Parts: sequence; structure tokens; C-alpha cells
Amino acid sequence: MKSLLRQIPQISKVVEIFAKAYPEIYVVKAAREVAEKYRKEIIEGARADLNGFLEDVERKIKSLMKPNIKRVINATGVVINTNLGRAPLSKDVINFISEIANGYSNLEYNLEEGKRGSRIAHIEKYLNELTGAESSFVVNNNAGAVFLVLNTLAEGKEVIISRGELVEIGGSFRIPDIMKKSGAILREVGTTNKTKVSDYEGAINQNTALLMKVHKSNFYMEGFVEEVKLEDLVKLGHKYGIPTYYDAGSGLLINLKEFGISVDEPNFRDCISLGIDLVSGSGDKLLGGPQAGIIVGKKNLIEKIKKNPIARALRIDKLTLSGLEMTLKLYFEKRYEDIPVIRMLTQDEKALRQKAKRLEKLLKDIPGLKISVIKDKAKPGGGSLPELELPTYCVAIRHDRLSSQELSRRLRLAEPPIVCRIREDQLLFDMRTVFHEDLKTIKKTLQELLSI
Amino acid sequence: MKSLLRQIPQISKVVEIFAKAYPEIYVVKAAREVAEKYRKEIIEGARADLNGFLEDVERKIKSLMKPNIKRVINATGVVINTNLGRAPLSKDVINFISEIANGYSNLEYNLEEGKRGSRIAHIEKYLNELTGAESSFVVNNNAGAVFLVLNTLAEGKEVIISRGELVEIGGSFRIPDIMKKSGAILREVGTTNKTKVSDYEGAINQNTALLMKVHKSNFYMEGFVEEVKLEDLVKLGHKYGIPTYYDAGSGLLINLKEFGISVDEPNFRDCISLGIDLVSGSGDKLLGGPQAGIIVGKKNLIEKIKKNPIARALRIDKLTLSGLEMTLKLYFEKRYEDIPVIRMLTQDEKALRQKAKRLEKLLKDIPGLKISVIKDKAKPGGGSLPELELPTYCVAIRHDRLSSQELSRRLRLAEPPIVCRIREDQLLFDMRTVFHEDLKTIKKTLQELLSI
Amino acid sequence: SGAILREVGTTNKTKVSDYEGAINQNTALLMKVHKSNFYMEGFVEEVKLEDLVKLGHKYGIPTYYDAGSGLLINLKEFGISVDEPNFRDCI
Repeated sequence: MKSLLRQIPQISKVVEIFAKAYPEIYVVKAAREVAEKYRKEIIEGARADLNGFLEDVERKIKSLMKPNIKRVINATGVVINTNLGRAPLSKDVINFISEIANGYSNLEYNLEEGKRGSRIAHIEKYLNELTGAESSFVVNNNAGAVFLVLNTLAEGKEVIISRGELVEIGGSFRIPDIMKKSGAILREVGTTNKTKVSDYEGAINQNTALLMKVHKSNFYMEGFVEEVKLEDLVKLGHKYGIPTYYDAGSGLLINLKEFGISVDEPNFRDCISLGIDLVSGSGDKLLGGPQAGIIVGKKNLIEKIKKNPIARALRIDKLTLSGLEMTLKLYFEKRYEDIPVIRMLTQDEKALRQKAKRLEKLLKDIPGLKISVIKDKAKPGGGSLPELELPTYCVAIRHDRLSSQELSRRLRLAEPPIVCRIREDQLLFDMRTVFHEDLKTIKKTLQELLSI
Repeated sequence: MKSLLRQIPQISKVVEIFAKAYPEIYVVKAAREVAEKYRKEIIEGARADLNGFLEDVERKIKSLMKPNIKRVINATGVVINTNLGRAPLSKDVINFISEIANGYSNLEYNLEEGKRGSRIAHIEKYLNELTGAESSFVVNNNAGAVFLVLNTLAEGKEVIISRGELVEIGGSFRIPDIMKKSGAILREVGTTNKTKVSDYEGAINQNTALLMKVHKSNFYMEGFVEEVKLEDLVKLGHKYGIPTYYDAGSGLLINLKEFGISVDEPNFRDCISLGIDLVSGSGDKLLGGPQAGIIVGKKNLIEKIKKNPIARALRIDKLTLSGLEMTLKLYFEKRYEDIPVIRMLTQDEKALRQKAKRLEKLLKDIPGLKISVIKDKAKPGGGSLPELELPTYCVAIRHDRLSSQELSRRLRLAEPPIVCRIREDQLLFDMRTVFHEDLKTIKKTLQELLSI
Repeated sequence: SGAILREVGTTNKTKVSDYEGAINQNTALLMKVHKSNFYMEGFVEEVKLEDLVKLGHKYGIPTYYDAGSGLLINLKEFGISVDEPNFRDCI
């Protein structure tokens, strides 16, 4: 059998077979990858033929020459899709970022005095105005925002939190596991479904340095359920002289009812003007900006957090920083519709159907396509609004030759790739998340798969 | 005195004064800011006039309509300028980032299996190939990269490090201050200027969980100075069964001598092929990419670091991740000249003068300009190569009317702003860091400051 | 020597805060050594001598300078411009 492997050609040989076919570098890489897959499949004795080799090597090349990370047409109708890269960016923003990165900038440089300056200084001016807090700060992500406030104000001392708010958001984030590593001592009060104020006030003592509440962003509880009002926690804190820290998570920058969507989702300005001492949240969620941990609250506290030697390991990069400023600039100018996440959720019901049938008009001709437009109620928010359920128009399709399952599979392999919902062997396309310029790309993808 | 303030107009009044002059939003903001500066200056009794008010309010508006962060033309000749935003990005990269941010992407989504996937998985393939390490990982920045390795492998246990390598890079970073917060116990061996191998081997014991060495990136010592060779530390580790962790900091991905520049700066591939168990470094230094903490080494260690609940608070954002992959793609394709930092330092001496005099040809006409081109020896590397001194052509200038000091100041106030060196009342412009499309922007700035 | 060593600051940089921060009940001496046979360039900060004296007189702690070079007089008076410390001036 040491003859069923001697066969396999030489990398020198295959690079020849692709003279100008493909770059020499990409050829050798695909040959190696392929050369190893045949040595093992032959060593375990699972291959008797090698003809697949030639065809495969070229497939690796065609594959290995395209970027891993690629824009993806989201048809699921979930605005904050943790998996697809959360909040996408308006071009306005992406260009301001493009420019600052193109060359040098006054990142850590104050042009006034001609000496180094804090990079966190450019933005904070925007934050304190929009929220109303005394001072602000920003780090890598909210995950770290939590960890920093804990290690800053409660290392070695106790922090009270409701047993119903010890969440697991994401694959590796868990309030209980992080806070541990945070150095803070965890004192869990109340019970899963219910927690009164007595529960909080009961566990206070000499060690209690913090009263923390987390917002159940990626889940919710119904049935017999009780929660401790925010006004009450503030009252409790100012009674014993204990600080209050709210991890909003959603990072909703403004009141949401002002846009027609009626929900209780909390927001910075409102929670700050409520009496909370500190508040944090992700920027790539309900804020609609790049990944960023945002913290706002009392000056005395912000100063304490900034000075922590760990803040330097969380300090934001040049990209998200600038990109954050232009997203913040848009918020001051009330340019709401310019921020993707905002526009997608506040879209006119009329507006949705309008795009639902403009796509159906582009697929009537494609062979074997059963096209219909259905009005369905989905839950837009993926990583920030769990309970929200809003109506949206899906253009459900079905081909006679291929099945809905196999259909989603090839669409995710397309270039560009398309990810969509599946419900009872009927592929669905939520228009809540689909951009206009994709409609033309949707039709050309479908016609290249069912006609090839 | 309560009448020297009643005077000041009403925000309703000023908004009027700027009907279509400027957006009402920006007008009120500047009026408020201005209204406050006059109430305090009159309360402390430092202002008797209010005429400056109208002129100023309009200046805030002109200013406030302009974002705080702004691109700046670096003429200092320092490629890794910690202050000006370190390594700038090639347009090839800026566009790939631009694309992935415009919409949704497969960030945390594996298109193959159609279920969530690790976003760190896209890149790692590149790293292990370039470095030769068993596994890799990346976080916010190198500051955190250190922090994470320490809390992951030496929380509560001792880490040996040379007393000459306990650096303070940046304004808030200090190996001793962070390692403390890291939970690791610090065991400093040797002396400032000298440290033999005996010093390392002498402090080992039951608690010694790590042998760590830091590269003196932003400083250097000459005179009687001794250091412990890297081969020795690896030998020492493998004798007692202790891991070795190198914080290169510079993040040099490849051998530097291959490009004509003779320096001993360490690099991943070589450091790893040396026997080092772990190695870290910033992406925005000698790598030339976006800010990122990079770690490569043994698989069993990488897995230990990843599982750390803190890794989630350091995990990189969508912007730097993508931008990092395209910068890594460039390295595989041997596209060295495409990454700014690399091109600027390896430019032909010939190359530099060629741009030195093409600028002097643009300023001969401007009034009062004393233009001369000198060949000076400066130090290109700011945050990664302290000792390097390379020759470069500066176009030293001098006007009869204004002084060099006043000169630098107006230049930083220009749009775009230009930052340059000062030496003996003579302004200088190192061409090592100047982009060609700036030369035209330089001339248009100068003629607009001297003739207006 | 029998003395307990309290090292402050970092290799390349050391501000005054570092000195004043480690003082306590046992702190009997504030000592500074002159880097005679080596030097550091790049990002490097040092605590001025006037500051250390001020710091000592505030807490009532003695100041001890190991010049090492043993330069008895100002060096600039001979044409050579260097910052090397000397007894008369340091005292």
C-alpha cells in the first residue's frame, strides 16, 4: 500500500500544472493542505483513488484566495445578531474611520498644548452631554466595562446583586464567573423569579461596597415574577451611603418610545437622571456603533476607574474610537435614520411590504420558484431586546427541484453568502434586515443556483 | 455687578441672530457654552466687556461643527509615533475593513456548519503559519495580552523577571503595577544594568510558575550592561519544567535584516523557533496593523489563556479583527511595501531626498521663505525601535517675519494640521513619514498662513 | 547591610510620587544612586534631587546620595559641559 501514496505528485509538479493558473504562493499552500489530506486518508486506508486530487487542489486555491471575513446578507430579520456581527455601520461613519486610519492623527495628541493627551478625552465631551452624567469613560467592550468597575470599586469587598440577574450572555460571559476573577465578593439576594427590596437591604454590612443590577438583555421571565424598582435601589444606596451600578448592556442611548416602539428598555439619560451612580453598556448593541464598553456616572467614581492600572489593557483602539465619535456626532444632530440598527427597527410597516414585493417582482422569472409574501411577527432584537416582537414582511420561497434545507446551505456558500430563516420546509427572508442593494444580489444568486 | 450680567442676551435671541447662519442645534450649544463662560467670568469679576460675546459664539459653532479627532500630517519623521496614532493603514486594508463594517458579516458565524463560531478563528490560521507556533490568540492590545497571560498562568504563584526589564511604556503601563493587578507574585532578579543567568535560576522554587522577559522597546541602556540570552532562558525552563513567556512588544513579525536594516529587534518566527513557550506583541507597532495584543506559543497554553473568563473582556472588536486579517494576508503574499510602517523605514535614502527636494520646489515662491534641505540622522522607531538611527532628508525652513515657535503652533491649528520637529529656531520636516498627497497640502497651508 | 530594601518606580521611569508613596513607620532612609557606569535613553524619567530633599524635610527623613564619581567640583567651569553631580553643589 506504500504504492497508493507514492503516486501522489510533487508540489513542484502541481505548481507547474498551474503556471499562470494561480499565484505560485496560493498553489503551494493548497497543494500542502491537499497533500496532507491524502497522506492521512491513505494511511488510515480510506482512499483507493487519487483522481480527485487535481480537482480538489484547484478548489482550495479558489477558496484560499478569498477573505475569511466577508459581508453577509442578513435575511433573518434580527437587527442585533450576535453571530453576524451585531450593529452594522452607516457609510458616514465608515468614511470618518477610513480617513483617521489612512494616516496619522491626533489620537493621543492635544494640538493645543503640543504635548501628549488622553485619547479618551475626545469623546467623553459627547457622552456627558447626551446622558447627563458627571463624567464618563470607555473601554474595549461592556464585558470589560463590568470587570473594570468591579475590580475598581469592590475588590475584596461584597457586591449585592439579584439572583435573577446572574446572566450568561454570549458563550464565555457570566456575571458570576467574571466577578469572581474581578476580585469582588459576590452576595446574591432574593430568588430566581422574585426579589423584593428587603432582599437587598438585608445583606448589607461592613463589607458591602457595591449594589449592582444587571438587565436581562438576552432572556426574560414571565409568570409569577417580581423585580426591584430602580428608584428603590437608589433610595437604598443613599440611605446607607452605598454606590449603585447598573449594567444596562443594551447601551440604549435614548428613550425608545419616542420612535413609536413601546418598550420599557432602559437608557443612559433616563437611568442617570434616576439617581444611579454608574451605568454601562455595549456600543455595538442598541447604540448602533462599534464594539465598546461605555461607562457614565459620578465624577468621583469615573476618576477612580480611570486611574486603575487595568484600564490601559482595556483602552480602546484607534478604529472604534473615531468610529465611535462619528456615531455620537450623528446622535447630537438627531440623524437617527443614519444609524442602521435604529432605522431597521423603526421602519414603517408599509416600508417593509414595499421592499417585500419589490423582491418578489425580481424572482417571478427564475425557474421553479414558488414565491409568496407573508406577514409574520418576529422578534427583531437578538442581543438587546428579548421580548420585543414586531410585525415584518417575509418573502417565503420554495423550489420544486431542491428542498428548503439544501437551499439555505448553498445560499450561505454563495459569494456574497446569504443566511436566512427556515420554517416548515419553507425558506423565509425577513426584510427588516435586508438592504436595498442586496435585492439585486439576491436575484442573481438564486438564478445562478437553480439554472446551473 | 448683578447688572453686568443681566446684560448678556438670551439663547432665544442668539439663535435668532443666526437664522440660516448655522444649524439651530449647534447655535444653542455654542450659546450655552458661551453663556456659562460669561456668567463665571463676571461672577469672579474678570470681565467688564461683553462685545467679545457675539464673535466668540460664532467661533464655537465653527469649532463644534468640527469633530475633536482629526487626521494630522506627521512631519516628525517618527514612524511609530505613540502620540499620533502609531502604524497608519494601507488603503487595501482600510477598504476591507470598510466592507465588513458596512453590513453584517460572518464575524461569529461559521458558514459551513451554520451555527455560531469563534471570531478569533478566522485569523489564527495566519498566525500559526507565520510564527510557527502551535496555537495563537489575540486580544485588545499587548497591555492586556500581558495581563491575561499572567492572570491565566501565574495568579497566586511567582513569576521571575529581570530587574532591568520592569518597564514603563506609555503613560499608564508599568510591568510592576499591572502584574500586581494580575494576581501574579513578582520576583525581580539581577540588577538594573546587569543580569546574568544565575540570577534567574537562583530565584526559582515551589511557587515559580513563570519565567518572563520583557523587551526594552521604548528605551535602552549603554555602558556596563549585561542581559540574559534567550537560548539560556529556554534551557533553564526545560530543566525545571517551567514555561517561558516573551513580551516582544514591538510585534515584529519577521526578520528585519532581510530588508537592509541591520538591527537585533526580536521577531515571532525566530523567537518561537528558539524554544520560547509564549510570545506577545502589539499589532500597531512593528507589525504595521491595527491595535491588537498578539499571543502565540504552545497549544496547551493558548487553550489555557482562551478559557480564561477575562479573555471575553479583551476579545477584539469587529474593526481591528478584519483589518488585522487583511494586514496578515499582505504578509503571506510578501506585500511588504503595502504596509505603511514597513515602507517608511525601508525607503531608499535616494527615495527620501527625491521627496525632500520636490517639496522645496513647491515653496520657493511663497513670501519670506528660507528653504534648505539637510541630511540628518534621526531615530525612526518611536514605540518599537529605540536605538535605531537612520539617515533621512529634512527640509529645514525659516521665515523672516514669524518665529519657529509661533510657526509650529499655527501649523497644528491648520486644516489639515501639520506636526513637525523644532531644533535651534528652525522648523524641520522629515520626509520619512510624509505621504506624497500631503506635499500639495503642505504648500497650500503655508501660503495661506504667511500671506493672509 | 542589614537594611530592608524598598524599590520604587520602574526601570526607565520614576516619578516623585513613587518615592513618597512607599514611605511609612519603618522608612529610615531615602537613598539615590547615580548611574555612573551606564545610562538609559528613550522614554526615561528620573526624580530631581531638589524634590527628594523636599520630600525628606516633609516627613523628617534623611537623604543619602551615592554620587560614586566623587566629583569634587563643578565640571562646567573647565569647558566640559556635563550634568555630573558634585559634592559642593549636592550638599
